[PDB]
Amino acid sequence: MRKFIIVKNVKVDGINAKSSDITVGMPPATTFCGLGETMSIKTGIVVKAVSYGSVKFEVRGSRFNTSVTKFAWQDRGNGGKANNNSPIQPKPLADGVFTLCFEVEWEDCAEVLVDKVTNFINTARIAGGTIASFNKPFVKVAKDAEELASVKNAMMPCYVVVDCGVEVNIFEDAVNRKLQPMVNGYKKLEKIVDNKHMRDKFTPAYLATPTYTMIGYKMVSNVDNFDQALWQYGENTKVKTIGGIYN
Amino acid sequence: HKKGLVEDPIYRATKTMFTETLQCVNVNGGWFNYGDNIDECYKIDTSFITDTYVKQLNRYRKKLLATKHIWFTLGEDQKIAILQECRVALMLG
DNA sequence: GGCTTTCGTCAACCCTTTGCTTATCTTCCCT
DNA sequence: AGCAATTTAAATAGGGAAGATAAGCAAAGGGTTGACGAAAGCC
RNA sequence: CUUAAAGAGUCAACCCUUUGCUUAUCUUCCCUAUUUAAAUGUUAGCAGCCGCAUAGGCUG
Repeated sequence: MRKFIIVKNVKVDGINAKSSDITVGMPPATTFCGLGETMSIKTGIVVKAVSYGSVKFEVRGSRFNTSVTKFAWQDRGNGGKANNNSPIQPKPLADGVFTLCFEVEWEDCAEVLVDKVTNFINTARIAGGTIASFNKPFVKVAKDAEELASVKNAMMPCYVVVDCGVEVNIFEDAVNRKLQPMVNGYKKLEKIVDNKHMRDKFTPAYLATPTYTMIGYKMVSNVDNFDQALWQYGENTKVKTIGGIYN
Repeated sequence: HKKGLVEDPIYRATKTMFTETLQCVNVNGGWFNYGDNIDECYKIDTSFITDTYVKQLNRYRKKLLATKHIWFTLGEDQKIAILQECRVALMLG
């Protein structure tokens, strides 16, 4: 027995489009799983999965180059060079209207759940982008599978993410089978021995290289199983769909 | 006259027990029609205090008092069916 | 003893010019 | 002061012409976006 | 606590000019629109004269 809260038409601008070194565009499912665990921390409603779809999404720039951001002189000790233009590190920006659907388990009324999600989203930040606007979130429940599809079709219109898996690698199949690659998680390289320059000193830290899976965009109504669009934190330091690989 | 209606999806998802569902039955489930004359709707006179009404209320309340010890020994299924019978007899009367 | 400023150091490309998908709809039935 | 009738049938076919051309210029710019290493005054 | 955290792309403009889409065409034959029927619904609310009446009565 499943419960969901849907925030439709989440207009967000200033999204850090740099998903990884080789992916620029839509934020991956690690971003929205991070947003889900962020509310698990601030609001206390513990979130299993998030199904996110893109209503609108434009990467700022041309069709072959992204619009770089005019950097500001914010480091310490480079005064004197501040009159000249700051050097640009690559961070593409994008705008996106999203539709989010969080699997939550809740025991109180739907009004306080909607208010808690609204108070989170008013202080949230989708992929480094300020949430410009969002409709009032609404609670829908998936008692059975037809009710699961009711929740699924309540995200209309949006293009959700379905996992199609890795055959050999990322570049090969992106040309061959023409699917989109995105960060489904990370791979740990080395333990980090210096916790002085970090957010926490006690949380263990690892250098990571983003693993990618290959995904497709399908409209939420054309997705047969809603579990193939709900991304959640898998126990391989990755994220994964509940329904597995989309067929 | 009519049963309360619960619009809440989480409440419809989770509520199972007798009181634990009944605590979710609010005034907004059909009773609260429009709500602009609430203060006149809750200023009340007490002209019921008569002979036969008070003795009837006392004898029935003490009847309940004497029998409610078997009510807690019932199961959920019993409570639901017994209260359905009580509601049916109440609309009948 | 670092420390913060400014000047000197080291380079060298082969490019290409839209789709990705493509939207949540009535038979029985008796009141 | 509303009443205005019903069915029945609506054409078969033959044609939609080719021949010509569809300019040549000249433009299409760069201006900022550099981090380590190394002298070198300075607390 | 989401490759989290952060960032002003600004400016400027002469698309010019030129032009022959002309030419000739048989649309054409054919043929039954036929037959009915109450306009009813009171189908009219008038003309004088008795009067102060545009109140009320009478006359045919």
